[PDB]
Amino acid sequence: ALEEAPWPPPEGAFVGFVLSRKEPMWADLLALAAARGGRVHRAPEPYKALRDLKEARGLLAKDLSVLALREGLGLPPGDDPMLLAYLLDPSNTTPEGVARRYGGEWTEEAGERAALSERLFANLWGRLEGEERLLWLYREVERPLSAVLAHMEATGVRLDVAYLRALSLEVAEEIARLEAEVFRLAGHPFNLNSRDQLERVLFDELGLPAIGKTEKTGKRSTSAAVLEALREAHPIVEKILQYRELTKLKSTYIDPLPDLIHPRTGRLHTRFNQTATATGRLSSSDPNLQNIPVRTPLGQRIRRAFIAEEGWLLVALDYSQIELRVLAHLSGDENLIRVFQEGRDIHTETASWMFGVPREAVDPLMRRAAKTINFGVLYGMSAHRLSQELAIPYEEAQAFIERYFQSFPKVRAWIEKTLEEGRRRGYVETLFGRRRYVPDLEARVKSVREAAERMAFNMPVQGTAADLMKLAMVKLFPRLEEMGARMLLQVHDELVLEAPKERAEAVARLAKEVMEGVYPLAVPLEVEVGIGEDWLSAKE
DNA sequence: GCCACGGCGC
DNA sequence: TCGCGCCGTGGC
Ligand SMILES: [Mg+2]
Ligand SMILES: [Mg+2]
Repeated sequence: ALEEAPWPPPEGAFVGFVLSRKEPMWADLLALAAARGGRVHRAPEPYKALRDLKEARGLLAKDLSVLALREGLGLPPGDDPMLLAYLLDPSNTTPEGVARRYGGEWTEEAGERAALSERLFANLWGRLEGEERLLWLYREVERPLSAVLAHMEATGVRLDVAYLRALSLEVAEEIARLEAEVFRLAGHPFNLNSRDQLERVLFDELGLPAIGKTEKTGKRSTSAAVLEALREAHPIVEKILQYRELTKLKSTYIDPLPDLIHPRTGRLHTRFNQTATATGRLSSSDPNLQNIPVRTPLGQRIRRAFIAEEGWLLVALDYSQIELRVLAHLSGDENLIRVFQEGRDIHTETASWMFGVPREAVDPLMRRAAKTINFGVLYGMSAHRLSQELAIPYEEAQAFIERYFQSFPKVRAWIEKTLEEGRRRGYVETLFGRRRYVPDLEARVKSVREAAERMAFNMPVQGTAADLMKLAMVKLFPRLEEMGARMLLQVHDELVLEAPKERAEAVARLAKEVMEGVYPLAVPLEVEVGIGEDWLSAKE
């Protein structure tokens, strides 16, 4: 029968819990329960009952750990069947989906969530038997990383609220300028944020050619690609593109941020998820750091809003060209390995191979071509796309791509080898054995198959880079704790720390060493490090 | 409020 | 022709 016993539960019990909202730093803990041997213990008062647990063990353990940290408790996350499920198949991203797939039901009751957690753990543990690489990732990466991510989310980061107000005003003033010019050209006002109203203005009123159509609704598209053709010829088009860029930035990364400053901490608590992506990269939300513009002065001015506490400094560490380094390692291409061992400017050096010239004779446009292919090769960038990117003819783009593979032939071979592995086994894997299933390599529709192919050889590269970072995070954490420093943010191939100004230089030196030495590859791992009062200044 | 949707950032 | 999360729109 359904066994119940009073709170507190025995040691090693799985926990279940219900939040008032999904963000643990912002939620009330409504209910707390634990289960062992299928026997459920329900906490009369959940906040007091947290004190009784030595560990958060169960579904979404990291999230409960974040809320306990907020409350001044140290409840480190342990086993979590979500992490097992994600290793079995990274399409496993939510408790609901995991329950549906492997058994049971994700409900809204803490006791049931606790019992479910225990059953799923045993189930998924059994399904992993013999999978030694995935089990190594669980023990050395996923479980210990969950505790690091709890601390990052709970600690949060200070924002420069005066600066954000100044930036908001500047962007608002530019937006106002552009809409007035658009309304001047259209001869009347309308909602520039409405694609339906803009469609009418551009194509019916102004009579512009309508190239493409929308995916579902079957209307004339007003997308960037469709307007690109019209840009040079029609001023109103250019103004709309500028307008869209600024309003996207404002509404996503300027307007939301102060409301995310918690009343209790005086900090922004970015949420970090380790079971959200197909590749094994971490994701962030509230805000999504990954989608902050990387080019443009505007992306950079968002980062200036992120600041150190008074008396402290931010330390920013970035793995230079890590995906390309991983490609050199996985492919074993001797010439690409030479590019990295010569150890001068990587894109200049890549260009010298491609074009057959001494590095001194590589000009900035040749370098840009190499740099662009060094990014694009990783996912099969088309020659059409390269020709757009470089503003050169299609045939010349094709030639550049072939020049690249001629210099780096084992990269060409590795891509095909990886596709054969995917076709044979149904999955591809990273250096560490993180696995993604790739069923549509067999697809009949060429377009679907070719996207499947691109996802298939890109994942081992991105996923290896992801796990190198996560291992470094695991290794670095205890070394920072003992200096009074901490990790705050992770995005792309970058890690942002906060340290007291007196310890900042030593922390930079320690973190660089830990990151560069995390795992041996056929080429060196290189880390760029900078220190500053704000995140933009710490890029250096 | 819910949803699907276009559009765009990485 | 370069999947997913984000925003605002418009229908209900
Ligand atoms: Mg959509
Ligand atoms: Mg509405």
